[PDB]
Amino acid sequence: GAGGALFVHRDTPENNPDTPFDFTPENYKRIEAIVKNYPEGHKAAAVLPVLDLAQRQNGWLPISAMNKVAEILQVPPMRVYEVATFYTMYNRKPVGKYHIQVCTTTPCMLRNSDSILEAIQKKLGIKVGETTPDKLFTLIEVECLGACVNAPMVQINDNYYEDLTPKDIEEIIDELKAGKIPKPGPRSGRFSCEPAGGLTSLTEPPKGPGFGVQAGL
Amino acid sequence: WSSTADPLSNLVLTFSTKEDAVAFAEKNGWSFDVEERKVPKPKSKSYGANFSWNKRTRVSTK
Amino acid sequence: DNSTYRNLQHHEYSTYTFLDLNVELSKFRMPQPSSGRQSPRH
Amino acid sequence: NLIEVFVDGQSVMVEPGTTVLQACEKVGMQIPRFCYHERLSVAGNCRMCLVEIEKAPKVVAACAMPVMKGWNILTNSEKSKKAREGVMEFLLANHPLDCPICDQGGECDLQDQSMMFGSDRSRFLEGKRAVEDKNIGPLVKTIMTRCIQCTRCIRFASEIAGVDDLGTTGRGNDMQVGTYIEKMFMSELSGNIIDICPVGALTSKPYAFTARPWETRKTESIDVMDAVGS
Amino acid sequence: RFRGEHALRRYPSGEERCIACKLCEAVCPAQAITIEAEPRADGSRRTTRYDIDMTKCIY
Amino acid sequence: TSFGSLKDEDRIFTNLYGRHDWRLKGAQSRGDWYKTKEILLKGPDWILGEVKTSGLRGRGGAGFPTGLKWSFMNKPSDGRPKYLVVNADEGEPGTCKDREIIRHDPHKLVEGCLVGGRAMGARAAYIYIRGEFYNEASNLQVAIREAYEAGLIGKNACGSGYDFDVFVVRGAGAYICGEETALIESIEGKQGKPRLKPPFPADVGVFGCPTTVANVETVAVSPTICRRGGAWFASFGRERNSGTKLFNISGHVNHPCTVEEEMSVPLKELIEKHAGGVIGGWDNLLAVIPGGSSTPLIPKSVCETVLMDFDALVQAQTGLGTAAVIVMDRSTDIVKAIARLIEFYKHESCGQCTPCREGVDWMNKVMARFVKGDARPAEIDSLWEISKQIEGHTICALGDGAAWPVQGLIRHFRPELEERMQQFALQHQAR
Ligand SMILES: Cc1cc2nc3c(=O)[nH]c(=O)nc-3n(C[C@H](O)[C@H](O)[C@H](O)COP(=O)(O)O)c2cc1C
Ligand code: SF4
Ligand code: SF4
Ligand code: SF4
Ligand code: SF4
Ligand code: FES
Ligand code: FES
Ligand SMILES: [Mg+2]
Repeated sequence: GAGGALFVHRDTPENNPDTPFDFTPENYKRIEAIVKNYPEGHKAAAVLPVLDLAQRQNGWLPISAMNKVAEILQVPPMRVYEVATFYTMYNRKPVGKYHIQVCTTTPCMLRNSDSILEAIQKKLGIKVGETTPDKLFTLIEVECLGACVNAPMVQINDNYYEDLTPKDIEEIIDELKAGKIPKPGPRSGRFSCEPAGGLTSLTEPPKGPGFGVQAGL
Repeated sequence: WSSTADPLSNLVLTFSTKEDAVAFAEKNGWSFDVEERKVPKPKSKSYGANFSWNKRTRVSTK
Repeated sequence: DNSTYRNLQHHEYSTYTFLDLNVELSKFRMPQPSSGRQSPRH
Repeated sequence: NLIEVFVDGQSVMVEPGTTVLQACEKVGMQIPRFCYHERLSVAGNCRMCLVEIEKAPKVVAACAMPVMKGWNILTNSEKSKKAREGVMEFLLANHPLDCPICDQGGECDLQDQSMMFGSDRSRFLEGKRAVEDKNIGPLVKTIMTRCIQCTRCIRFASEIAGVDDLGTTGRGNDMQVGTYIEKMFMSELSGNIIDICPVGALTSKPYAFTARPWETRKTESIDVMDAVGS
Repeated sequence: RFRGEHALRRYPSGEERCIACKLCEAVCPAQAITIEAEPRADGSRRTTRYDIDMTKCIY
Repeated sequence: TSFGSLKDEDRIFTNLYGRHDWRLKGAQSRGDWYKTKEILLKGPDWILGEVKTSGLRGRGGAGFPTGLKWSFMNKPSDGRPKYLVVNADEGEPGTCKDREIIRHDPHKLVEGCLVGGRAMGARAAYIYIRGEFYNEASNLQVAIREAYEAGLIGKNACGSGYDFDVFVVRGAGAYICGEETALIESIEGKQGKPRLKPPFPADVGVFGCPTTVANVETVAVSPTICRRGGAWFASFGRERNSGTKLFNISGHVNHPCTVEEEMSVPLKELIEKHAGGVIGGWDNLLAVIPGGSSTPLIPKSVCETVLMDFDALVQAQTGLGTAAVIVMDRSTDIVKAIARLIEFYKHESCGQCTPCREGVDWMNKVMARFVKGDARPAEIDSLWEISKQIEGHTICALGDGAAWPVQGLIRHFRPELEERMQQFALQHQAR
């Protein structure tokens, strides 16, 4: 499966070193809070959190944003470029307002993840790597998202919508485009990873402090 | 084409030892210049030095 | 009562919740160790 | 004090911290390598230098594994030969068929080590990988389909020349070496990346297509462009 | 299979096939081939001199 | 002897399923944060001995003695800081247990971090949590704030005189950064490519200081082992396979879920009891992957009588791994499922070293041709050989784990591959 995204930069009017980007004062406070989580003389350890903060502020990572992060942390811009191109959660290209990521790995594929993907494609009228004309939705496929037992599932801006059906995902998309924020979590009546039929364990109240404490401890 | 008038332009001889080479040159009468063999000096290599806590050997990339 | 989902506080988080919590935690930390130099390139 | 190690059963005293590659060098055996350069740091990613220790179930990276007391290093063992054949098979599986149009030609480490340590046949029945060529100035010509991602140029750039404008972007089989931007790697020590690149990815642009290594005659002289006397 | 007078071929588009790789010069038993090359105007690897001494060639 | 039927009074991970309060008040309502000061005053050697007697093994893939690893880090200080890195990059397909532990038992995780830091003499604990788990990371940060305010962690932790910090580091998307040395590299703000061994992380870790990387489940079960015994933990399970385990049953099953059971519960009983069995019944079972993508698959014949245990699964040419049980019923494309797993490994390969990089791409192409029959029966053995060439010749274990599913498919379902190739040959020759 071809990724479709290049790892080289061509200067454009919308993406060039002269594109204006600079952190807000609040984000500078957050940067100075992040920086002192690491030993002095190892400021380069903050590249990932600072780059993620820049992406959260700007919506994506322009080359000017990468250069700004490199300047703030006094690390080589090539090192920042390496990190940005290595990690897939960093958007080096503009995305939509809502970034749907459909998990397509085997545990989610055994359940009807293809139905979820097809329903999203028909509902939005876009392909699997395109963006809606109104710059509102972007759709991609991703690998395991850590919610395998709640398959199939999608992630839309760090929210997990699990136990999906085509009807449920269409309702979620409608709620998103209307303006409301759907409640993340399973859509099948479960609350979490518990079995659907009923609790096969942890049915009785938990034991209190000091239940089976060792004699000496 | 490239011409020549020197019979010994392509002549290269192989010897196992400097003493053997010098003996051959002396008995055949040619003048000779001897260059001592250069061997690389032993070098201390360590993979763990790439991640030094306080030294400058720490690498910024892999 | 063992029939209600008590992990409902996460339907309020925003973009900067994690980093704001990190800023709040800055007070409770302890001084970081130093390598003796400002950067590996120094 | 020196510790005693064995290479093919032959004893040799080496200082602690000496690598398997250097112990074999001391006994006179040159282990195949691609990413190891003695003037640069140890990377250990091409995996061409794997050797077998006599009792170890797993082959070790000779360029990065320090020797322990009483190790027997089986340089020409069946496991070592198979490891070299596998690594060379992967490299030549993705390499392009550019030998006649390649300036590296008859002085290529991939060719020589393929002829000495690899197989004589190909099992790759798929399509190859083609990589866009970068531009880093008027001196070095980059044809990056021939790169084997050994990261010699990166380590040399940073460590030796103090210039950190080379690196790897992306990951997986699509990993690329370059600047990620239109930047020229201009420095007083640039052609040494032409020398250290084991393949024809980095080649001299003024010397392009002019000659082949077997034709040329080598004259050992010194340099007069400066007072160092190289 | 007959080996007679030599010839340099072209692609059906008219481009010369030779790429100045000097394999023929390397393998020639009698050293009858002299090849000199340089990048062309369009950047191709092409020969500027390609000589065969037919009095030195052993066919 | 029989194993399983674990009791709720013995299940370590209470508040699983999130039916109770996950705050400090709720955690203290259960046994968490109880006599932690007394454990710390008992000190490092006592904690290490208790862990060694309990015989706990690594819960995040390769199962090594955690007592042995922590003793490795118990060397005297040499003027450098000491770090415990808790791995929470739950990237292995099929695995959700770490997510559940972080989201519902964050105070258990934090207490385990404090106990492990005391055991190893560590000043700080970095919890490296994957970037997708944003809400889980936020819950973890809230729990850390509550612990700091209550004075449980920080300076003079639990009123014991031990100074201990707990930082949370959110990674980006990298199944490779799930690895321990890649974890260390990514914490240092680098690409996240695994290092070579030696130097071992217990000798040169993050920032070049001694560090110990431990799984979330391991560190979370550490304080319960300390408060309780470890003769008890050894009693639960087999002789060299002790304690409880979190199993994530998913796939073609009626009630996919995450549950806690003993360390030697038979696979068939676990599936029939905690998951409702296969959708078409047990006779409709085709294959089971018992440890996520890395471990090979086993057919119904092996799954009929097999114990969900390290050694029991190793003897079946498999592994326990992360105890992620993926079930595939008879009405599935096993070749396509394995091809999808190989494509996953192709996307998540870090690309540092030649065998894994080139060979995993090559195996992805070969499998993609296999699923449609566009191959020859002589290519099955070629695929086996290239998979054997990847395994053991890589820097890290991702290359080894990318060859085992291929080997399992070739070993158990070669007739399917040959039949598909023959069918394709007949279909194309009819043109
Ligand atoms: C969540 C998680 C993800 C892991 N992912 C990988 C991986 O992608 N590749 C790998 O070789 N090892 C992986 N490992 C194993 C680690 O290299 C290492 O063995 C483990 O983190 C140590 O924890 P333990 O002592 O509890 O077993 C993973 C471990 C955990 C906990
Ligand atoms: S780099 Fe070597 S193997 Fe590759 S095309 Fe050039 S001469 Fe051939
Ligand atoms: S360009 Fe050459 S020196 Fe640089 S990584 Fe590629 S093969 Fe190695
Ligand atoms: S140099 Fe000789 S062998 Fe090479 S392409 Fe030209 S004619 Fe053919
Ligand atoms: S085996 Fe693969 S993931 Fe591991 S270091 Fe090598 S290239 Fe990276
Ligand atoms: S396979 Fe989809 S969440 Fe894991
Ligand atoms: S020379 Fe050792 S792995 Fe490359
Ligand atoms: Mg070169």
